[PDB]
Amino acid sequence: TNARSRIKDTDFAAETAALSKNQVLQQAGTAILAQANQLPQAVLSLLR
Amino acid sequence: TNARSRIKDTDFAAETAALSKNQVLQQAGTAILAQANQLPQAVLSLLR
Repeated sequence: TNARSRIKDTDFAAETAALSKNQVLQQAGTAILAQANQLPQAVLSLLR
Repeated sequence: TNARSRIKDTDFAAETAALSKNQVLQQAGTAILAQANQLPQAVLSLLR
C-alpha cells in the first residue's frame, strides 16, 4: 500500500505551487492579451 | 500565419505616406491645370 501511494499519491504540497503557477499564467497571458489587442486599434486610429 | 502577413500585411504605416503623396499629386497637378488652361486664353485675348 505504501508503494501504491509512492506511485499515485501526489505530493500535492508541491503540485499546489505548480497549480498557482498555472493559475498565474492564465491571469498573466490574459492581461497581456487585453493589452495586445489594443495595438492595431491604436495603429489605425492614428494613421487616419 | 506570420509569414502570410509578411507577404500580405501591408506596412500601411508607410503606405499612408505614399497615400498622401498620391492625393497630394492629384491636388497639385490639378491646380497646375487650372493655371495651364488659362495660357491660350491670354495669348489670344492680347494679340487681338
